[PDB]
Amino acid sequence: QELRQFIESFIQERLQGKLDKLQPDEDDKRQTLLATHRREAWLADAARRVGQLQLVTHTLKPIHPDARGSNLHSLPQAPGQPGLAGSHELGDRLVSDVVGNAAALDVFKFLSLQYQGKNLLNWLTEDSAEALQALSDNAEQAREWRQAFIGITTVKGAPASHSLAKQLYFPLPGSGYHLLAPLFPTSLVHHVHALLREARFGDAAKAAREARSRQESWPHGFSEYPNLAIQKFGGTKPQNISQLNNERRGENWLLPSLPPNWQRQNVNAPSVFEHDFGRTPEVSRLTRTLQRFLAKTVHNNLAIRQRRAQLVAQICDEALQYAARLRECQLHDAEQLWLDPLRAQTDETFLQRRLRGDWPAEVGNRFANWLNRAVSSDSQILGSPEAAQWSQELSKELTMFKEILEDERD
Amino acid sequence: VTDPEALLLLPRLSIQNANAISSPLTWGFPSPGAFTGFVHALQRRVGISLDIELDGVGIVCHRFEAQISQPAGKRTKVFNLTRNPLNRDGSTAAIVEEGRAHLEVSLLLGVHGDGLDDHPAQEIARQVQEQAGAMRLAGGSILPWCNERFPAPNAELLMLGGSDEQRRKNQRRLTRRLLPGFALVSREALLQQHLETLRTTLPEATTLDALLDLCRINFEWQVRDKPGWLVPIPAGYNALSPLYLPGEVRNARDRETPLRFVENLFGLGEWLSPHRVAALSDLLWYHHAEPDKGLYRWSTPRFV
Amino acid sequence: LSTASVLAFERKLDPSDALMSAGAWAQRDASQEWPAVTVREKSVRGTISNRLKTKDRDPAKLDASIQSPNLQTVDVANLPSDADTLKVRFTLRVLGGAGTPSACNDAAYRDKLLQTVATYVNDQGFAELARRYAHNLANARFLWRNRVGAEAVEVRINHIRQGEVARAWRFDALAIGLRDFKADAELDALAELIASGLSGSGHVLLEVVAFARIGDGQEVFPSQELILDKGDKKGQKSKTLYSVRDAAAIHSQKIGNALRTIDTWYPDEDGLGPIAVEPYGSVTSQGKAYRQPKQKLDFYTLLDNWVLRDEAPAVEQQHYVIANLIRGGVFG
Amino acid sequence: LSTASVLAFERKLDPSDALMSAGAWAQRDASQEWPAVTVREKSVRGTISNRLKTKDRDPAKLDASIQSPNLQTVDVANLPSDADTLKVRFTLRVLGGAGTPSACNDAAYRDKLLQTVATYVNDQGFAELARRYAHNLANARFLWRNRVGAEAVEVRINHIRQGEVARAWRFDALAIGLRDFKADAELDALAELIASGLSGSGHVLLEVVAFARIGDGQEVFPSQELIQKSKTLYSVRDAAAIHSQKIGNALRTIDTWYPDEDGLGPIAVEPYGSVTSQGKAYRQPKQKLDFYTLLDNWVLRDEAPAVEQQHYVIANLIRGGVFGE
Amino acid sequence: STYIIKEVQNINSDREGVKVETTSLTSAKRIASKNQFFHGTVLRIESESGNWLAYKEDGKRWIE
Amino acid sequence: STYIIKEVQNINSDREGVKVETTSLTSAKRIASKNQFFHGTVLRIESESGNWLAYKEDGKRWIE
DNA sequence: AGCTCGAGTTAAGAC
DNA sequence: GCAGCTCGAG
DNA sequence: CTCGAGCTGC
DNA sequence: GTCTTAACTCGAGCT
Repeated sequence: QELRQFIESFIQERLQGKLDKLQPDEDDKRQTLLATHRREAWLADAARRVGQLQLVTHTLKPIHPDARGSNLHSLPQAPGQPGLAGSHELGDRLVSDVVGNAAALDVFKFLSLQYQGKNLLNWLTEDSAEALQALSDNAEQAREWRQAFIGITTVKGAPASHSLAKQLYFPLPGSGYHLLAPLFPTSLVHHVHALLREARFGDAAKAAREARSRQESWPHGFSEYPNLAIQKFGGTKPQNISQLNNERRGENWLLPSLPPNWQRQNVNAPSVFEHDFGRTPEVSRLTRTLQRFLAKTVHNNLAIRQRRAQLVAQICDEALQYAARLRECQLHDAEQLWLDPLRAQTDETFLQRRLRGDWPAEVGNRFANWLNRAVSSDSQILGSPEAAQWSQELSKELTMFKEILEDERD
Repeated sequence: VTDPEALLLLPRLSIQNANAISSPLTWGFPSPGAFTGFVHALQRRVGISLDIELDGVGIVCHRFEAQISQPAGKRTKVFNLTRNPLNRDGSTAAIVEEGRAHLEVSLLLGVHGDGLDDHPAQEIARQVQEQAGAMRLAGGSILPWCNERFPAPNAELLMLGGSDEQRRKNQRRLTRRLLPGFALVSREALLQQHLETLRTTLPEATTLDALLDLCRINFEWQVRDKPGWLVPIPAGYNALSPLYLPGEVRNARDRETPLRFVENLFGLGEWLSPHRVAALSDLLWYHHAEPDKGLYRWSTPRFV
Repeated sequence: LSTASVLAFERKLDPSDALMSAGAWAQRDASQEWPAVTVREKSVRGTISNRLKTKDRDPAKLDASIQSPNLQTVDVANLPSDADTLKVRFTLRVLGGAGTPSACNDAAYRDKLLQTVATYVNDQGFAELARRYAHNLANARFLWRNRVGAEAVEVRINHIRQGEVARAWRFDALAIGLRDFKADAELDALAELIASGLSGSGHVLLEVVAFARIGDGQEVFPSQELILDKGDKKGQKSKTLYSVRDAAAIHSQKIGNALRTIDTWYPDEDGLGPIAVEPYGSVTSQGKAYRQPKQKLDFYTLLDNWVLRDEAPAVEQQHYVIANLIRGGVFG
Repeated sequence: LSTASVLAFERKLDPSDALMSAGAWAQRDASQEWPAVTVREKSVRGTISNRLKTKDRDPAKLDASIQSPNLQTVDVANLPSDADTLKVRFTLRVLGGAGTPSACNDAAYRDKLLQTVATYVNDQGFAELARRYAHNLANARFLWRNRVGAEAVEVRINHIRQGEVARAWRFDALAIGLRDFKADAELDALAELIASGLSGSGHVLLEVVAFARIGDGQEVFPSQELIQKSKTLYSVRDAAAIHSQKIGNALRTIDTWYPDEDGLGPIAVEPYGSVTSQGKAYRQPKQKLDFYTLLDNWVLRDEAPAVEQQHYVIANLIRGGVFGE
Repeated sequence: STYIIKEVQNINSDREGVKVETTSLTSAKRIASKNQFFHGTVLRIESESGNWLAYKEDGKRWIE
Repeated sequence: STYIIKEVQNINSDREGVKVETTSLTSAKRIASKNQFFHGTVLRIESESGNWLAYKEDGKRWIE
């Protein structure tokens, strides 16, 4: 019978706030509108003024202030058959806010208490004894008001998209298409944003960053989100935009989704004695990653046999990209056969006798030598098959490299 | 997931002022759905005239140049907006979020239409490139290839005929011109593997994607390692409401197909160099939809 | 037969970014390898010289406001040490099928619109609009400030077909009137080609190259890049110039806005010259919006009447309506 | 007829950056290929020369400070070991249409302004402003500190038409009075050319090249860039230069009609007659000489101020700015 | 609470400011508005250190 | 964690150091200060490799 | 200490 | 092996 | 002011 | 029903 300790409490907790600005001329016409309202009438305004707003989790407004559409709260769907992951795997922690008039927002804060100390969100649609025994309000008003408190969580009564709703077509298997009218996922957005609030500038995460700065090891893990992008959607004013956005800063962080060539470089590789040197951030980072696994034992024969093999594949592919961006002297001569300079057709024999069947395939050995000069020649694993099997990995990778090299122009 | 008989390769397609958001929680290269629908629309206009079938689209990103400015307060970048025209009332315009960037991409079109044999492959390629130029991809203009240098033609290669030696030689020849850019493919296997791996900690799916796509540091120091470039992508649109007849949905731009309110569904994609893939057809993205369940995904099943 | 709640038209005559470079007028005809203009940073020190808000009775307060100057870091683009000619290169495409709506709610409305469009085309072709666009392309109206104070402006338009061959034309912006449109054989040919492209020939590509004589070390005026986010710290750039491929350029839409400056039939026509083809005849620079909706010249009103009520407006209004449809937007 | 909340005037007489180089005064006739002055860095120590708080000023505080000196890095540009002449090259253009507003909210205001401007031009031409500008171009006022302590300063102003040199001019900055404007045939001709250009009678392009004798290995004073490192010099293409605005500010040192008649002499045309070095702004708004008041009265109320004030107003319109509300 | 009130043409600029030493930010905002010598300047309230507290455009409301 | 504590006249020098093998840098800093054998030397902490971790002048605080 | 000012916040006319 | 004590950073 | 962590004596 | 401006109360600095 504790519901009254929430309704008669929260409202009384609310009235006391309505007294800070209340004079003897206002305390009279507000006495029964607040004091007695805590009993039955403060809720009367709600069930009468709940149709003004609408609790939802996916809205249309974020895509334009002028647009008008249909907001939705219901999401029981979850058809994720392979790893797929989105708004359909929350279940709980569904933090939802309202859509409508800016006049009344605390009316929703009263409904927001549907979990503040009990399972009242389940009682907001059932458990009438909670309202008919503790709240002791009539079922003709209380449970009827409970309906208008549930009607706030459903559509106004008509479906509709808009000309700016950002619709699409969509094909089907051998038959005619269907079109979707997607919306904004406020709930998932807020879940992610709370995660980011917690990790980006949390207390424990900040302490872990301090530990990384002081080179001190303790039992905690911290991560960094770079290259976020800020979206100032909803307009300058929080009002006229999603209430959750208004509660938050009003800017939605977007996780980077760029390809590996976003921050391009100014191609300048005409250093000529430095043919295989070619040092850049990706190259040196891959080299440091290899040397960091070179300081491991053979207890991870398999683990270090793939990550390092995949890594050298990445390295040779990055060298291929170097060559490509070049395409578009002795130390560059054999490289002039690997790094075909301009696909030179001018030279008669230097381009059809020194290149026709003359793909200097020693460049692979040049690069293997540069790598052996990069990753230390620690004999700790050379005695056993650890570094010898690493050499075999290198060898077969460079063999596939030369297989791809043979046919530059042949 | 039909096996494509032949593949048409658009050598280079430049785009200016494209759509760089492509998703509520991510920004960057446009969603693959945009390309699948693009190829579908091409089939919709030229496919009927030439009686060809296009279902597979390959993606190679040659150049990506965004329009962003880094603020001095934080390390989070922002986009460069445009100026909207003055409203009719005469008051100042309202600023709205938008994105623009320069994207140079090359597309691979899987030709499943049997009619290809009835027409010259080179002519089909030229005709397709002509329509491709006038079309608008990702929400921005497609700039045709006009410059001081010679133009870049479209090469069509048949993958049904020939010995494995000729097939491999042709595939190698194609990769030679597609090397400057990196391809895009969807990897959901690792995502599910990690989900089961970290299920003990908490049964959170979004958390796993967030944790995987970040610089993870462990206390010891060291930085967590990933096998390749992994990034979130809009895997598809899950059904958010039941289907409604075209009349029920107001302001629908078409009365032929019913409207459905959907949400966003993510995944985990990987950027792999063309040389790693042996068969190009496994790279092509194919859209598959289920009428009963609202799951619509563009992931390429043949890659696995 | 009501209107369609959803109407959209893909824009036509969509240009691309405009790259810039510098060089010598002598080599302009024979050299197209001119190096690009790189953006640079400069500092400026200022004395507040704007209008006053406080009572103008404060002598020493004003002196103190002076002694506290203003500092800001800006971006400027200037030609090389020895360069008197500016080059701008941008392409332009004509898609066609202007009247063809991209999306329409009702089929009947779309058919009715197409019928009205066909009637208009039969009565009179787009030759008027094509000729107006021809003038804009010939002259440097797309250029905003570079044209002012120019000795000789030379525009060269090449129609790029699959191959390099083209019906290359050459004009003079200064000789051609900026505020007046005159007929010429070359202009007519170009207008005809544009009209064909607009009708939906299938492919149209126009490479525009401009050469403007400004002076050695002169300052060009590219399009300032908007941000909308000032920043939480000091030491920033209060002017960012748009640059692509480490070269300055002008936004595609800013060029496409100037190219469609054919609305000369506005009601006032009292001293004002050509105006941008925009709904409600809005103008950003002047800050006023001509053609308010109360009158009948409004685009929405004219189109609704001419479609539903079949009221044929003046030939001028019909041209304006077709121009707006070409520009595209969201209606209903 | 209230004023327009939005008013802007594109600047006229817009110069370019001013590059610098060195050479021998003898070779002055042929000055091309001369190597530019490259900025360099030099360590420099400091000490306590500023004003101490007599309370914070104590015997041992000084011993501490001077025993802990504030090092500093700065940038200076000096001529080569054997070089006595500095060279400055900057172009100048005359656009015209000074009165023509770039943007105006109300059409009536723009028309009224144009009418007043046309009336002024008809009554009297820009010959006065052009003649005053001519003096600044002839003399070295554009140079700020390089002129000080110079043996001989020679300015050469050419005229470029269609890529050819229409007419050249050679003057002497020292002989021409800095604070006094005297009439001369060459100055009059230059003023006529400038007046024609502003009125819109034809294109005007002026290449200004100055040669000042300072001394061997002397230290030039280029324009300092905005801010360890204290002083940062502006270099373009690995060459020292002077800012465009800094030159256009000096070229417009035409305001000598202030209400004080002090010995300061020429003042730059700036609203409210502000001066940074002197730290005082003449022509305060309390008086009627302020630019804003003058324009408001002479446009809306048709009150024609003195001819001098009209010249000042035209100079302000030429300078450009942001007006209204 | 020491607050530095500054005025500039553009929101991004550096200029000296007077030390108000007011109790709260609301006070500094109203003080800057009451004591303003120009129309196009942008009032910017800053603490004694280099951290920007808030700014206000001529035609816009306070923003942080 | 092997940390090399060195003493030198100028920040730029190559002089050998003792291997402390402490857990964290704060420990190495306190140890270096407590074990400084000279007044005008410049403490330089470096890892087992040649990478400079931090340096501290006689009259100045630690820098990274 | 009265009064000024502006910030914060309120609710009714008009669409 | 263990722990009081000293020292030096925050 | 309070707060870690290496050394030496029991 | 709706959003807007003008209105309210509110708080802090001169003279």
